[PDB]
Amino acid sequence: CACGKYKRQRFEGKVCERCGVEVTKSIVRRYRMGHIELATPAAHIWFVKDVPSKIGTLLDLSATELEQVLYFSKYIVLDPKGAILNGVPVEKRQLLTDEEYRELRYGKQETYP
Amino acid sequence: PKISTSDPVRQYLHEIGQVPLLTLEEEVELARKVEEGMEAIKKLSEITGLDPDLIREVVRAKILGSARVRHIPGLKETLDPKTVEEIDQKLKSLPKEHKRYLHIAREGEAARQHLIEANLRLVVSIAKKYTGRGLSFLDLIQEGNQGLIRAVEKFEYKRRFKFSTYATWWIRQAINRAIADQARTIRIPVHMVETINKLSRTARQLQQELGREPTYEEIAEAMGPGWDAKRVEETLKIAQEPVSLETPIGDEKDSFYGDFIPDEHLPSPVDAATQSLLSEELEKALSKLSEREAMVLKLRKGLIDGREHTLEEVGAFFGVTRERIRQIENKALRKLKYHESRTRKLRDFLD
Amino acid sequence: KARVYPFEDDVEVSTGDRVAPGDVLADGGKVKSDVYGRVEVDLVRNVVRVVESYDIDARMGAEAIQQLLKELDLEALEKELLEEMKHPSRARRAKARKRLEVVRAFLDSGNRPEWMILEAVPVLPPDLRPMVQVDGGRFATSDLNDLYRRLINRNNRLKKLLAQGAPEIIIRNEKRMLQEAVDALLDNGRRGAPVTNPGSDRPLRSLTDILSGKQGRFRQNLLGK
Ligand SMILES: [Zn+2]
Repeated sequence: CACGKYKRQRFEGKVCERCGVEVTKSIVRRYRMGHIELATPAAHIWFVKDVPSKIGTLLDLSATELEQVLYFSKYIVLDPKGAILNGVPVEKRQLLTDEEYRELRYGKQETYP
Repeated sequence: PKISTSDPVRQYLHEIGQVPLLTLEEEVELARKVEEGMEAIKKLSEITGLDPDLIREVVRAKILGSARVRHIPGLKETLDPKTVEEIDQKLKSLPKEHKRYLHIAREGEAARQHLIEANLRLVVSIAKKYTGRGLSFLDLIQEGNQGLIRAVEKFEYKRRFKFSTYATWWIRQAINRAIADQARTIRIPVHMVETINKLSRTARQLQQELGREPTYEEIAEAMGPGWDAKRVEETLKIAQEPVSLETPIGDEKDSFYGDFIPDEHLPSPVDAATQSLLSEELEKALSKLSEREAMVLKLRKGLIDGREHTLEEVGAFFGVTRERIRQIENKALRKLKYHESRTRKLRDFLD
Repeated sequence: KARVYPFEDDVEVSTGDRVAPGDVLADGGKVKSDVYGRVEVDLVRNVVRVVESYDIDARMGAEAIQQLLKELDLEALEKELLEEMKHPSRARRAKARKRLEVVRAFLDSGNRPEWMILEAVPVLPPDLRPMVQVDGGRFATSDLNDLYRRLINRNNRLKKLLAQGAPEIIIRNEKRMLQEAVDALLDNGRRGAPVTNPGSDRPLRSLTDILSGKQGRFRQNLLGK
């Protein structure tokens, strides 16, 4: 173990109480996976940049559209109701710019010196 | 179609869009609204009895949360269900005299958002200076950005300092601290980045002062009081990159540094085969012994620990202790020499 | 572009809520709203403003995609695409049927499309991306570690900013960098390579290169024991 409480192999398979380390072969270090939990999901690049983008393909999104949402320059809708600028109510998908979003979910304001 | 590939920085430099025109008047008002907010949250947890940090969480939730109420709150750490409504329905069901503190608290958290956004440009201009020092420009910006959050947390408007040049400090702090922590593969203490940076400072003078690159003794005298030939050396060792396993070698295409590094951990067929036989032949050796005796040596070494005196205390679990176990070792070891001198099995393992 | 609502005594809701049409607003419920908006509650001038605003759920980045991929009913898409077989003839057949080749392959395997999005990035066992001590008290190590580091760093920071309830603009910035960081790890250089700041402008070896070798490949070669 790390701290050094256990050796010999006599204790084969016991996780240590102090140091938290399993007592096995060291070779196990070339085979044991870890992970990292992301604060926000991230796209696997193979399923995006390999063409035809297997996800884009699945959603009816061209590579440039995909890029835009996936890398943060256009919002895509999921549930709406809104209907301004054009006057046209926009629906379940299709994307919008900052000023489009910040006019819809935030309103219309203007300050004057 | 590889058009908008490397936007990142250009992209983020659209917060010109968020109107940075912050008058003293607007700066103060927002700052004031932040403070009065922070105080309200105290008055609140004072009246409700709830934790102040927990309230602030709920106030943040009702302002930011619409698509910001996180769908994965760290896999059941923060609770984003109806527990927020329950809190808000508590606060909202307060009498007028106390309920006003909720509205103050909401304004405050709304004012924080603006006061931060207003000065994002400031961070960029400060971070612009720290580039190349081992950390990506964008990383520096973000690192500095939290410096700016903290600056807002700390700033008191009653002392009429210019928020700009105040926050300035906190931004600088978070950046420098980030560099000391994040820049190096093998993490190092801060007062050690200090010194390393102090050495590569003095190397500059001592080059041009002398003409030649200074000896170690040269650069130690210059360093000051705790300093030593060995110390300069032993330090610079620590100071290095370090080397990439994936570094190609001479022929470039086929070989890499890593290819040449040999495993010295795992035992090679010859090694392995030995120590396995050893185990077998030691057993065959100490088998023909007193069972009590055999364990003595197995507990003096044969399991795990040197046992300078420890075994001699807990005398073979139960038994006569100390200076009478000293005698057993002797006779047990000497009992093996009777056998070994005759049947030479163990002799050959002494390399 | 708002709607003011004066009030005499009581005032339900507080500044920042999403309301209307016709929602309880103030005074025992005497004041209702009219149009969808965002509450402002004027402390001093006794009036609550409702600012013209819907509660749109429009999002950015992988979080947005993951959702669409989760809600995607493949059973129903398969039927729906089979219903475009030579309906606009050579036009939308030729195209929107290569679309079906995917749908079908997913259906036959039983793999949720969602899975293409990562929310837990796996980590290669350390022993084979080691940190060897070489001559001179200097070290040799795989690039992966340095790719992995910077990713961890950005994730952790993202946690803090979210925990801080930072402005969504500086959060986007973070999420952008995180996405990139993940890209850089998995398959580096499909968007302008990252390098070790000093050493040289040598691009860091990603997993993808480490697997197959960047040399187009897997031939060429570099192949033998
Ligand atoms: Zn242990």
